[PDB]
Amino acid sequence: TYKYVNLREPSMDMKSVTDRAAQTLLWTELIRGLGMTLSYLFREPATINYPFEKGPLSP
Amino acid sequence: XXXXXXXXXXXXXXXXXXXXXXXXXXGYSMFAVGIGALLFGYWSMMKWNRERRRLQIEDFEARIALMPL
Repeated sequence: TYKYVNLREPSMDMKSVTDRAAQTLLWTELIRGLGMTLSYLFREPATINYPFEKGPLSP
Repeated sequence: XXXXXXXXXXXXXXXXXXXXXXXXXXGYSMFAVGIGALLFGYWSMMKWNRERRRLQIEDFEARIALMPL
């Protein structure tokens, strides 16, 4: 069916090169990766304590 | 009457949709804030060191003024 995993050179000239260099010079995407866990911290966890609460089952 | 499991699709959950997109940072605009904070950083810091000089000379003047010491 074909889907292709390779990007085949995202940077070409001037504008497309600098932003691909900016993420490697400092971080940016690591700070963006930091934000993924940041919002994940605030949302309520699905946890069941066994001696009081019980997990889902079936007939 | 026969009752079995019914079919339901409705929205089809959207088959393969991209969620990753560029947000906040653009490229050239981040350098204007990045290097801009540096130029603001030095100018604010060096003015305090010039104010430190006002204290510095006045501190060493106390030693020259004190000869009975």
